[PDB]
Amino acid sequence: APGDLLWSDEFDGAAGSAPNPAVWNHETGAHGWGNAELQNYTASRANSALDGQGNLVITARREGDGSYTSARMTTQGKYQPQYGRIEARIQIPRGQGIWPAFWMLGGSFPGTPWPSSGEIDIMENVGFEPHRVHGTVHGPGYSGGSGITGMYQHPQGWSFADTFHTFAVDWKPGEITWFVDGQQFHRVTRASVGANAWVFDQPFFLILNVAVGGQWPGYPDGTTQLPQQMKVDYVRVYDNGS
Ligand SMILES: [Ca+2]
Repeated sequence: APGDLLWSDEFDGAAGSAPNPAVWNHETGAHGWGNAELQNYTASRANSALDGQGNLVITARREGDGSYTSARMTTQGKYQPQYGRIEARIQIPRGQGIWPAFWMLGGSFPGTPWPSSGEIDIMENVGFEPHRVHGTVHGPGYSGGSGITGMYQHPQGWSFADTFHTFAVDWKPGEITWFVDGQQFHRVTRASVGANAWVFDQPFFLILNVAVGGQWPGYPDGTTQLPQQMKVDYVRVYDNGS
């Protein structure tokens, strides 16, 4: 039935546990991420672990050698949904240069290169916009600066980093609609990509990360307070009649 929970990671477990490897991969390294990002993604529990309170915590840190570490976790090859309401409940980090995201890449990536394999950004935030999040799709002929994007601001001039909020896409054949705290803020359909190919009617895998630095967010400054935590209470996929 519509609204049935089809799949989830609720991040149950004791404080200091690793994320479940049957669900998540850790991407690693400080190269190739594009966007002039600074962070070195690691598989260390210093950058991703459960908190014992039912949350995944991804932590961006500055190391003694001046490098920044964080985590970038994906479900590639482990869980690849096609359609559904894809929702995470997240308390995002804050501060200049911090760039948290919950997003998806097409299952055919990288054999089908980006952006032909598709990318759906469910939530992105940049530190200089504590009251805003963005949702975007990238596809062939509509990618990068030409990604089809929308923005949601607030609540009541408040910072998203203050507490948990929900971020979702209601994803069906030929349509994606974005919701923050159950409120619509963006929508894209086969009809809005012009004469370009629609690449979203296929399985995608899920990604959670916190970047440090980038062309969009800019870079840490003297006000940036590290370490910063992104806390994720759950990632869920609900039946939506697809
Ligand atoms: Ca939980």
